[PDB]
Amino acid sequence: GSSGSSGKKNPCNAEFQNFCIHGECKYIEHLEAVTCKCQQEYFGERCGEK
Repeated sequence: GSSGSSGKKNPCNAEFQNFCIHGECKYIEHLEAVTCKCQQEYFGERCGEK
């Protein structure tokens, strides 16, 4: 239809806030799945270890 962003909010800071310890979080829409990017120092899924 048309635009109309109604209340924008990501699960990265709603429910999965306690997931991405140290890293950039990006909720995937096309896949409806949340992920946690780990920097060079960090690794894994949550990216808690560096």
